[PDB]
Amino acid sequence: AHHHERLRLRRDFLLIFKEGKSLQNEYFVVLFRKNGLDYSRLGIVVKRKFGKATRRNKLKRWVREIFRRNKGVIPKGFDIVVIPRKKLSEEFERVDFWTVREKLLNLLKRI
Ligand SMILES: O=C1c2ccccc2C(=O)c2c(O)c(O)cc(O)c21
Repeated sequence: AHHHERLRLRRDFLLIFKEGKSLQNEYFVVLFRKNGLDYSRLGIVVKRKFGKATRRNKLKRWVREIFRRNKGVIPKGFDIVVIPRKKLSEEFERVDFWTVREKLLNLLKRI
């Protein structure tokens, strides 16, 4: 079999929101639910208010990279939805990739 990491977000966002668990810090909410697979999958939901397209797309690239490159510390078998918060929006231009990575991994490790 091949390697997959993308979540069926349109299909499953409501399910994960309702039936999943959640963790949060000042920058992110993470929703997660067991997926019956031997790997975890990621969806990213960025509210329009987070910023214009370029900023939203940058956040998405960052989060995808963090998920892709740190699977050794991210529990397996979960569908995971990452939602950036207003405070991250407010501080986004003052923080770097590595700061965002620390804050996201802190949550993903606790699933
Ligand atoms: O979706 C959620 C969410 C879902 C389940 C539990 C808590 C939250 C939550 O606390 C939250 C925020 O604080 C926020 O600022 C934007 C959000 O989108 C959420």
